[PDB]
Amino acid sequence: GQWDRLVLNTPSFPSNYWDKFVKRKVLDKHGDIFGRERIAELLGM
Amino acid sequence: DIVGSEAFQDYVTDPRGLISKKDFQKAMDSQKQFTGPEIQFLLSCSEA
Repeated sequence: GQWDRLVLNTPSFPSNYWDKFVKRKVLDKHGDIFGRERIAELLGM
Repeated sequence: DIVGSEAFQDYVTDPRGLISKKDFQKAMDSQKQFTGPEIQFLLSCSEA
């Protein structure tokens, strides 16, 4: 787990797993209760 | 559960935690689990 914090900032996280929207999928589900400016930092939107 | 969340720490400014009613109205409107007319009934349940 802990080693994987290093990636979420990156602009190419779904490099080869189909998707490329998961990001925009979790700026919505768990994203309104939390800071919709706070999470979008954590991923780097 | 709303009052323990991390969203309310982006609205408390006073050292005694005395959130103003003008700020709490936008606060529960931000965390949008509530409904429209219910959040002003909650205003009248507090003390000014």
